[PDB]
Amino acid sequence: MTTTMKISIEFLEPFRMTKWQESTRRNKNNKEFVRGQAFARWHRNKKDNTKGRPYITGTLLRSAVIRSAENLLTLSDGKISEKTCCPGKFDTEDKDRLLQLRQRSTLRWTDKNPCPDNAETYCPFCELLGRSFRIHFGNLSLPGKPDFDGPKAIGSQRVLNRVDFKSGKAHDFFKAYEVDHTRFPRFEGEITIDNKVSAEARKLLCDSLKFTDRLCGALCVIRFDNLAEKTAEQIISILDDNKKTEYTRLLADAIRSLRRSSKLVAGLPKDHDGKDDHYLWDIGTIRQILTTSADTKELKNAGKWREFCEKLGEALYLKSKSVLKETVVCGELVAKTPFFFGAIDEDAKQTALQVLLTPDNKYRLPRSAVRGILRRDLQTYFDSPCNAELGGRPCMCKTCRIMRGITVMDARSEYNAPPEIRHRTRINPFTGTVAEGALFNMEVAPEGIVFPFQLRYRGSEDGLPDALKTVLKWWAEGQAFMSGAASTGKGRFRMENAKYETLDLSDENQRNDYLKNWGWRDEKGLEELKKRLNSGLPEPGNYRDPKWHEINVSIEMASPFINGDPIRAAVDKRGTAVVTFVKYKAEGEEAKPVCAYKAESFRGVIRSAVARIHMEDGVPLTELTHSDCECLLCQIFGSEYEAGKIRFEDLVFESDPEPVTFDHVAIDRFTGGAADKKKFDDSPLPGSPARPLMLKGSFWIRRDVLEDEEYCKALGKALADVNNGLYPLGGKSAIGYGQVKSLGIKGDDKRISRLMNAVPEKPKTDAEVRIEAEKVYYPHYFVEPHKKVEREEKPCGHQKFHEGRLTGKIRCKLITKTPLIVPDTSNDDFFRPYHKSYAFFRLHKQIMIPGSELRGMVSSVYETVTNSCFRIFDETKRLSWRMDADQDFLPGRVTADGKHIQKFSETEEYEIPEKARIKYKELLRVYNNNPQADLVYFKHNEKYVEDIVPVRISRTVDDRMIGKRMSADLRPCHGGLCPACRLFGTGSYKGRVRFGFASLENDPEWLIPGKNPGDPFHGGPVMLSLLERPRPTWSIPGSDNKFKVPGRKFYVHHHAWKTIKDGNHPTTGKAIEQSPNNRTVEALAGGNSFSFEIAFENLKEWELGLLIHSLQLEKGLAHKLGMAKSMGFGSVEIDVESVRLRKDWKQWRNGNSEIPNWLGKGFAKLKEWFRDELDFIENLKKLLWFPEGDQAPRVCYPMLRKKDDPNGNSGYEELKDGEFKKEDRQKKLTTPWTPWA
RNA sequence: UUGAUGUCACGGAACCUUUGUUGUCUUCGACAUGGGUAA
Ligand SMILES: [Zn+2]
Ligand SMILES: [Zn+2]
Ligand SMILES: [Zn+2]
Ligand SMILES: [Zn+2]
Repeated sequence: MTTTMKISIEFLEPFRMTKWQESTRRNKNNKEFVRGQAFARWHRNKKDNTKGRPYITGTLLRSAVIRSAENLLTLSDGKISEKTCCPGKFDTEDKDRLLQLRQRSTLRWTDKNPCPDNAETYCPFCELLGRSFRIHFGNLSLPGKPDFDGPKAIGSQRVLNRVDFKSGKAHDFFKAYEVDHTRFPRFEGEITIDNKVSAEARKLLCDSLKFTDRLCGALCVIRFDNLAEKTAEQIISILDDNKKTEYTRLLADAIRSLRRSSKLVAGLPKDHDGKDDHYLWDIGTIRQILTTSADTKELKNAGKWREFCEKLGEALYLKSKSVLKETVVCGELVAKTPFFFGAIDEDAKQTALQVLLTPDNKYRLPRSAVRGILRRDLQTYFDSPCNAELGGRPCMCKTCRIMRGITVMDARSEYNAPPEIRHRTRINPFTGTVAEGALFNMEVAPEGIVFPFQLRYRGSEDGLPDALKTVLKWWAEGQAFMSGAASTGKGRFRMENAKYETLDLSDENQRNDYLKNWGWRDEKGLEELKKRLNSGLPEPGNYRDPKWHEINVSIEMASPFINGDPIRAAVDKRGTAVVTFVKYKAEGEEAKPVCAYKAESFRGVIRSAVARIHMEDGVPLTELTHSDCECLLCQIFGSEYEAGKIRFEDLVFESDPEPVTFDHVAIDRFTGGAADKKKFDDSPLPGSPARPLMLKGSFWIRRDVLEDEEYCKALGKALADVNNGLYPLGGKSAIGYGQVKSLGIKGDDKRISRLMNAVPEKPKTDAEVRIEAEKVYYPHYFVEPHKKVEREEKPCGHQKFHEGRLTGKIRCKLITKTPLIVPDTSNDDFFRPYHKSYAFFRLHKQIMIPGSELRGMVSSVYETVTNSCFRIFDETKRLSWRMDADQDFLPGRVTADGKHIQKFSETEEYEIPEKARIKYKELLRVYNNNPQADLVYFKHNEKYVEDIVPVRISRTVDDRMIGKRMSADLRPCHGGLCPACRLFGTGSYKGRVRFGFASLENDPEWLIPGKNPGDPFHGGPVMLSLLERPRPTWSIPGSDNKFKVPGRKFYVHHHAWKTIKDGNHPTTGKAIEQSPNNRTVEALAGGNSFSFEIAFENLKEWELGLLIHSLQLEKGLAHKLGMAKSMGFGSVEIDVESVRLRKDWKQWRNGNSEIPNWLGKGFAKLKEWFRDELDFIENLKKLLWFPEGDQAPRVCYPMLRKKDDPNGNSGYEELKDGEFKKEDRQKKLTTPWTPWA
């Protein structure tokens, strides 16, 4: 009868399945069909659509139970007392008809001859298998006969590889369908019986079923008995209405990043002023839509929220386009590093690579990866690469012999959360900028997750084997690099709390109980095993060292550190443009922000450092296509056709720092004020010499590489180069961030660390100016550049140090003459417990100057001393001019569209052009939005209209833009390059100089004593005047084309800080009254020393001389630096103290005596380009000339009305004649030190 | 819908290769007004 055993196969792993195939190709010839003879199959009731159920064939169960019977009869006794068994009568009538044949070898427990053909009850194994369609039948299927859309709907497809042991690159791969058991746990089937077999037959069937470990290709317990497309349309319609489609991908990334929880939408970043006009979240608005969607009653589940956000991001991205023993070893796999497993899918096109997430949004540890890693470890221990191929016969090598009885169980995590995302970019060596389209990201799991693990080895020897003992010892030590991206650094599992128990041998009592109780492989079975397991681990019988030696690193940084993360900047509470990289761990269902440095960035820096120094055959080794070759760099690091030998790891900080906000502003080189654009800000981590950041971490090296000679020589050379401060870490190195002091190496056994470890007087001035004792001098004057430039030579690359080039470091000292100010611009109420108050810069209670300000100060001097393009300039500004009553405007009206305007007689039509509309549009732009706050009139020549104005007299509008004034040569070079852009760099071309922060050498000084003479750590307040906007309209008198931009703007040096110190106006002599616009700040007394360093790379002989000349200038001339330079606050002079170069990785040289050759040869290059041009060089020296003794100039800004300041000051009302004219403003400001009075 | 006297798929790691890097001194002085005049 039908012994209907509804054998619920409670899988502990996702069982596998095959894609459906039509009956036409259902034959032995089909490769996919013959391959998929051991997995499940998808039955389709109707072929029009993919509706159906999964089915299971009973032949697979028959094969599995027959194999179990083979093993059990081999193990237990060899022969039963009641009846004697045989090895098994196996024969084929025809080989072709059989789809597959047992190509392995059976067991030989008995040598008794094959049974007679003509017999009925002659041995148990034969009478079970047949030869006497009446025993098994059987088809397992889903419970209740459900219906589903299809195999893709109920599960998913995953792809498996075959990695060669030697190279590492996979050769061939295949796909299969996997289905989880969390919602499909049970299966229902039946097994028949003739009611003829003996009791031992049923006993063999039952205990063989209990003994089976893997069925349907998975370890298991064989237990017998809308409203999103509309949202996407709304967002894309808002973007189309507001245009600016370039931000679609950025918005997609930002809105996909909000899948953590619904609480982050409320705390989205705000405007700089705290308003609600963010440039992305208020483009419409989108913020209101997000808030009211988050407040919806249905979208309260975290799962619903995250999947809705994912759907929105995905749709928006697409729119944008014999003695036998057993062992029960267990343990816990604590993850000490992020891990990644390839589960690439097609739905999430935004992210190329995705981790293997379970259907319940939890992480998975597939058995394939574990088995592959075990294969790698055992093969590299035995030193016998298994060169077997698919099919044939199972090779009898030691590795396969050991692995023919190894099983490992799948595991699942518990930290259910959306995985974080990590970016990656490529760098072009010849330009130092990201390549086109080299922007991609991969999704990575968090760190600090526990995975249960259980190993069941069914051996045939006494105890565990020595190879497996050594492998487990290595794993417990923490040498188990399991997950992928091991070259990057991801994946490192340490077996914690190892606790094993060698179960037994092929006995008849404890083995019988083990068989009786299902082998304790279920959850409760695992519990009552763990209650009796014994701690410890067996010792190795013959220990072998691992092939991966650990190296420690201790990097010390003495400056702020920054690592970019643009996507994370769109969700932080503060609206900062650039923020440091942050990683999240798993601290018990918590995500603490942990600051770290990207292992990818560190690996890239090391790779570039080792690449730049070596020389293969005269080529730089960077421009080589590589591909297939045997370079040293390829051999060490790896290429597309070979795995690497070095693995890096993330570096963390040995402190608890918190970010500090800095922000910069660009300055136009002609107006002297802010250039608008965007006040970009950054939040670099804090770091100072007093409390330097201690970066600590460790990377791994292969033992063969360490033992090799040339490889360790290359590594030592690269480490020495990094230690010499030539490859700063992090980003924004051109400002001063990411400077490195030292790099110690330990644990290398003294194999790599062994390789690594009269200033000429300045010249005298020659300029001469005549300062009067009564004349009043204007604050700022203009310097005119040359007509043309020398934008001819091609810039040098960054592939390798070429012959005749120079590289090193420069030390200098800065001493202030006049009072210096560097406001914080962070806290507005420091002195004031409305009015604004600021103090001097402070990082760690150690006052210093930022390096970017010095960068700008010296870059301006270089750009003016050698003619070059205006690097920062605004070329979109229309200038109006309020005209006077000297004109011939005619009346008219604008009502008839198409017919344009018409004339009037009292107090036959003219067409209007389209350009005239633009002038009217901008005319009513600050007419209403003034700071100090349809009948029309038109013009004509014969049929055109020149200008259109509302009122009888108003401001004439300029036709050509401001940018079309100066010559084409001086216009900015956005992308051969002018000499200034060659050195400091460009948006496309990286620079070749680096600056750094300043620091003190003596105790501080202050202009005024503090509120209480308690300590010198703080200064006192001083009242400033009113700082007011510049206006180019004064420099450009009118609309005539003859007027053009004169050049650059500079402030002369004078002594007016005395007047500001006490309550006297710089001009009218009155006291400064309290008001919301006035300013109060701190001040340092003149005479404070400072010190800072400059680095350089790949400089010509003449270029280096110019930079030193452009930096120090010469005694008697000083730069200008600080706040409120109009009133003469802050003058600094740079004095060189040491110049160092480098000749080789081992040898450095103090080239202190060679500077006269460079300085002398610097002017030689000037004669080559410009022969007789010296006025613009001489004019610069006149502007920066310092007031010597008893030559105090009088500098002030005159006011409007002469009646004001009755001392005799002439105001601007009557200054527009005699002294200044309409046609003399440009030339009057040409000569420096020209008194207006 | 499994078709019987043979399935080591417990015969296979989405594995390999790429620095969110570059370019910006928290800087700062001149007017604003529409008519007046006017048949
Ligand atoms: Zn037999
Ligand atoms: Zn083998
Ligand atoms: Zn190569
Ligand atoms: Zn240029």
